[PDB]
Amino acid sequence: TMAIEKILTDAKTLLERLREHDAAAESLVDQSAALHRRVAAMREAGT
Amino acid sequence: TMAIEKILTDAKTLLERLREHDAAAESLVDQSAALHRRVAAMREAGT
Amino acid sequence: STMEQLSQYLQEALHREQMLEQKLATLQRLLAITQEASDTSWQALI
Amino acid sequence: STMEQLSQYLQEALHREQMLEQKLATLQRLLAITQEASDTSWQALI
Repeated sequence: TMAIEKILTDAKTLLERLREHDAAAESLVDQSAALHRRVAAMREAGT
Repeated sequence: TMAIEKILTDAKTLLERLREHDAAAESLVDQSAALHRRVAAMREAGT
Repeated sequence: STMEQLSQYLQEALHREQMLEQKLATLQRLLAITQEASDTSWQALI
Repeated sequence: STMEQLSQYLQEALHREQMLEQKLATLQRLLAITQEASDTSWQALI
């Protein structure tokens, strides 16, 4: 019935979602890097 | 000296950083959409 | 009450973080279709 | 102690959220230099 029981669960859930979404951002970094490589290679292959 | 004084500040800071970084992600969406448009227009101009 | 103000901050931080994730998911898909959109042009240059 | 365990969760959520922002900032710059990297090719097609 006490308050923290739902707060602690929320803070624990908040940090776990931040962790899996910080990983998601990491995969985005590599996604955009691969795109960068592809756009740069199209330009160099047009030079 | 009490605990929550630093917790409440941390939770308030946590939510404010989430807000400004959720805006940052919004500008990223538009960044990548503009890039999408440019890559698609290069392809159609090559078709 | 600080423990009603807490529970608001946290519940709203959780909400805003689901907003952020929805933007990250949109980013992932926008990058993927941009990557595939380049494939035809890239192939044309061999 | 729950109020020492709290203060850990929050302080570590703040740390991980600065990690996330550092990735978003890297994304912003990677997208910008990709946008400018396309300019020459795009100009070549008028």
